[PDB]
Amino acid sequence: MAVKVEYDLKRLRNIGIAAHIDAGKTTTTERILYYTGRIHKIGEVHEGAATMDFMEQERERGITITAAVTTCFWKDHRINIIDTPGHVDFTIEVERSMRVLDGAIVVFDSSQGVEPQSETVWRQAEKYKVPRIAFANKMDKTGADLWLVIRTMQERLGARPVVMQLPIGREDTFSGIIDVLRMKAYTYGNDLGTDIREIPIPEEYLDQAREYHEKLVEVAADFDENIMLKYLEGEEPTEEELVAAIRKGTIDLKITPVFLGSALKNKGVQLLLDAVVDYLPSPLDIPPIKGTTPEGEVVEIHPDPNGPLAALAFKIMADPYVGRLTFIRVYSGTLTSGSYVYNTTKGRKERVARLLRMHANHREEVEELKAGDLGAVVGLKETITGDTLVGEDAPRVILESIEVPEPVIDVAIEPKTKADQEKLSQALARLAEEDPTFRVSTHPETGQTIISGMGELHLEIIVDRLKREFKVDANVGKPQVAYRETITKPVDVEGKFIRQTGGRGQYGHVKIKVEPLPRGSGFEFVNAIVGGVIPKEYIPAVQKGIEEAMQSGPLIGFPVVDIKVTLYDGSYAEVDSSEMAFKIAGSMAIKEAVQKGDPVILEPIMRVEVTTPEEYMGDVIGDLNARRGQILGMEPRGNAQVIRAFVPLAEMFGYATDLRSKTQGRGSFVMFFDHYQEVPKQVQEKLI
Repeated sequence: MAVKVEYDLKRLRNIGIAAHIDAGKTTTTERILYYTGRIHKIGEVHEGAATMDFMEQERERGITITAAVTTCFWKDHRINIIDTPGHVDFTIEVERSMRVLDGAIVVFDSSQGVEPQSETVWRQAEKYKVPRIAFANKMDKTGADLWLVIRTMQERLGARPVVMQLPIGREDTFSGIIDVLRMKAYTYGNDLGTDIREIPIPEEYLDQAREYHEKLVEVAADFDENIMLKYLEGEEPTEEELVAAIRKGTIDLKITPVFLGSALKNKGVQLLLDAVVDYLPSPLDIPPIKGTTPEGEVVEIHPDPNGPLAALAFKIMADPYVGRLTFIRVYSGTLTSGSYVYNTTKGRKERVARLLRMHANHREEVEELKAGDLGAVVGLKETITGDTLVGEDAPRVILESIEVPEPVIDVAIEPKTKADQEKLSQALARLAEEDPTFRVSTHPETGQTIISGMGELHLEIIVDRLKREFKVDANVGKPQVAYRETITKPVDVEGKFIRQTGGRGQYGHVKIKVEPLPRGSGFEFVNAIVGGVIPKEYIPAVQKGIEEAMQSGPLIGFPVVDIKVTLYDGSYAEVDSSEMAFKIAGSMAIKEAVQKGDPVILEPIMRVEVTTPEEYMGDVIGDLNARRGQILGMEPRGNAQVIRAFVPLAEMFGYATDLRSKTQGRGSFVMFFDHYQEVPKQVQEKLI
């Protein structure tokens, strides 16, 4: 539609943002919305629920978060800010977004470049197959070298930037834009110097431009055989042919545009918005597509709001103004205001008062929400994230199959006055819905939490969250190891218990041989007996006394596993003997035999296979030996070299920053616990 009900979505521009600053997204976004919408409110600097600790990091390294939805109009071209604000750690919503969006957009202040985190956002952009651009804004601000960013693209992805412009001046001197294919420039006036005068290209950029009209016809021939065939023929194709090809090519992600300039003093900006429309599409410029039913039919999701509804619920806040804003994305179908609207994976209609699209710090109210669209509901004052919704009219599609952040920094946690535990299970209950950047698990002995999460940065963001919202006090324990205890040498003992209680004497005597035994036996009892002496009558108790002194091991008192017990001798006489006496007598016997049979505690032993360069072996080898590594071989993976090793759990627990530092030369790694092995003995003895 070219009528509103659909048209805001039918001209929409799904952009997914990574940015640095100075220009960047957050430094730029409000007054550049002033330069075409003549208003605007962003709200990311700096927003809770967490961030006032790691706000400075957020800005450089992804960009600032909380601005995610925006609609604005250039000449009925609805020009849009859409999800993925900046986060590189929190990438459930990035995975959701790359399947949704069309433009993955890197913003610079022109002296910035491609970071680790930029590389990560390209891999995520890659995974769900988006077109992308870069724009070097603030070319009139120092350090501004376009060609390293071109160079780095050529280098880093091995691949094709495409030069969209030449500038006139650079870092310290920018003042005009050269179109390199139409071979002409435009210069930009004042403080508000969107004042354009179409000047020539000066000689100094003519040749790179000419190469580039040539490269831009070249590039155009790459998406339309008529332009190649005319190029081939001896025509050079014409602008319009090229304009039509570039759209084809861009939506097929066959290019990566690199732009420059400086929108800072308004310069040219309104006219640029027309190139957005030209080469990128709407989310309604795709058809009905498939998700699979609960009975296993592939099933039509409709990019066509007229069709079957399909929705994901992704973001819950509580509010004073509605009480509760519940943010939802519709994938297909039309959800209308003033109604009760359907959740399939709950099974119910809940009551919509108003339908809104929620921006950073503010609402805009709407009649309806459609196939590809997002917004916030008024009404529904308990409805939750993480259900899958399809309509009353729909087949029951799959919309969601996204992969989650995953850990590399482990923390055991303990609240301390128990009042901080009280407002901790509240704080944990909140963080548990909200945070896919950790993994939680319960030591249930204590009832304590052992978190693993998603990086130093993730743990910073937690910390950040803690200082703001939680108001909780806690002692964070170590990343820590599990045990077993065991005998190593066999030793041969006796147990006696002869004392009076209950009128008469109580008398237990047993003679055991206690041995090391292989695993998954647990206990093993051999009765050399042949009844009497250490008699059969008293055995289940006499075995019971061993069974309970297995549970306390003889080092720090952790369970002692797999030992072979041969019961051979003893004595008894009932008027003075008892089976419990015999139990206690058996109980006594063992502790000494296992102790003199040289016991040890066992710590969980990991097997690790690590992809590295092979002379990066001499980078890694001192860390690996400190980390107690024992090489099992060196095997290439992909292309690059996987060193195998066996490692006891306890030394790895610092790593995560150094970890992104260790993930070199087509880097990767796997890890599993395999078996227990013994804890360094001198240290071991200290724990007791």
